[PDB]
Amino acid sequence: SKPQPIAAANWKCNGSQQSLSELIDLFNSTSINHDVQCVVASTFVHLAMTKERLSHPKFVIAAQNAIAKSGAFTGEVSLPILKDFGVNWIVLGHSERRAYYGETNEIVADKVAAAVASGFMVIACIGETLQERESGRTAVVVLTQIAAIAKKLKKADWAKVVIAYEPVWAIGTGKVATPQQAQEAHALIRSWVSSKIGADVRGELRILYGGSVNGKNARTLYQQRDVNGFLVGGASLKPEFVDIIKATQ
Amino acid sequence: SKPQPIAAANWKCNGSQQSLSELIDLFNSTSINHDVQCVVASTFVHLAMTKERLSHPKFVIAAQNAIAKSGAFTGEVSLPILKDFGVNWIVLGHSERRAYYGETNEIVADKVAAAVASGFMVIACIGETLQERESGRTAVVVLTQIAAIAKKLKKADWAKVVIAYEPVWAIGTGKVATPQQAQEAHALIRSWVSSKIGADVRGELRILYGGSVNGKNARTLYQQRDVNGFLVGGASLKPEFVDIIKATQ
Repeated sequence: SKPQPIAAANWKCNGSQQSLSELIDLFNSTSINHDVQCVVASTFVHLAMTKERLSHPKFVIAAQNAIAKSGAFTGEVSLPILKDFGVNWIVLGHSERRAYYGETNEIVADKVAAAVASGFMVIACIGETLQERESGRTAVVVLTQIAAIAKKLKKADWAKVVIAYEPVWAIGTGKVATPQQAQEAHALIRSWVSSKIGADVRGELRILYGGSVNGKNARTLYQQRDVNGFLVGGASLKPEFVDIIKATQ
Repeated sequence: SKPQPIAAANWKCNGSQQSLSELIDLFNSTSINHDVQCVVASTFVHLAMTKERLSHPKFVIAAQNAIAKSGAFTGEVSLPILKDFGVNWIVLGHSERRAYYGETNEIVADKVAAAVASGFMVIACIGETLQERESGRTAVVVLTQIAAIAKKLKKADWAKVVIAYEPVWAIGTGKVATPQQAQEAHALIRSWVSSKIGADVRGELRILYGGSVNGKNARTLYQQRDVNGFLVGGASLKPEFVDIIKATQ
């Protein structure tokens, strides 16, 4: 089984022209032998340099966020502007946005709905916090966030949705997630889809692992039955991201 | 009296490549005979096109927002990245950000503090809502927001600060601000500075009018003793912004 993997680089709020251009040069020089989709999410500022400079055909570029429509939202970027600029991929509802920037399950679901409508391929992020994990509410929690999103789509739309699982309870808390844990959460998501949506959609759905991934652990994680790739944080600003790509064969 | 005026275009969350490039062509062709500083605040996405394409030496480009430092803030842009990209001007604490995006007087003051430190010229926005205006709390309100900002600076820093007054109570409420009202609020700000900070700083401080400005009302507003220019919303995406510039002679 297993659909086409995705290796997504999330740069977050990092980067300089010099540093980003060297990393891009690196990517452009990298031989990618299997069928993987590679995704580079840069700051809005860096989207133009990235777009001009990144030439390897296995890479696409993405935005890390947007609001649904244009207008009187000083400092924001809307979906129309991105589309006009030629960006078709977007990350939405990342935990850092849910924690710091006010995004609720319904705001994230609305964004997802809008992007999909405008024809974006969407990487949609879910996951439970330490408190949730501790009280045994992983299933509930994850399932509630996925259902919020699913309430606003139609079966054909799932075609342009990728799910990232974020083990937020393992992110800066001192807890460590293991590949078996990663696989349980992914299998739990996968089943829910097959049931509510359809085994068809379910078998073709990509579920990315959005916890701590590096060149050392990447391969083992990938070896998990329900892991279709990664949404990579810090290792994605380093030459080791190449290794993470290679781990998807 | 009167220092050098500023005519700032705030594009907010608008723009397309085609539309923005035609407007830029327009600006590049415009004869500006007096000493004015013109500022164009585009979405982060459009900063690179703007930077390449805008050539008139009386224009600078600005960002509409940022956070103080780089890191794990998916979807945000920090001050370091902007500076690296060559952007030295920034708008901070716009009412739309205060209303929708959670920005308090202290968050805005912290951003202002950070920008200034990194050497930005800062357009800092203040103003009272309809409720505040109605209960006669204009002075209090405005003075409280300006003091929050002032708590974090030093006298030399004021050198790189521009104050925009936003009559938020006149923004989409059905209320209309008149040039006398604009002038009262500006004079009230100006006095406070002369007192707390120094008549020196006060005489050289630019206070922009951030309400509804167009080619028709621009000139009358400018004619006010304490109005040093405008932070223009919707008319700034139109050919009439040229007229608003001309009104500053």
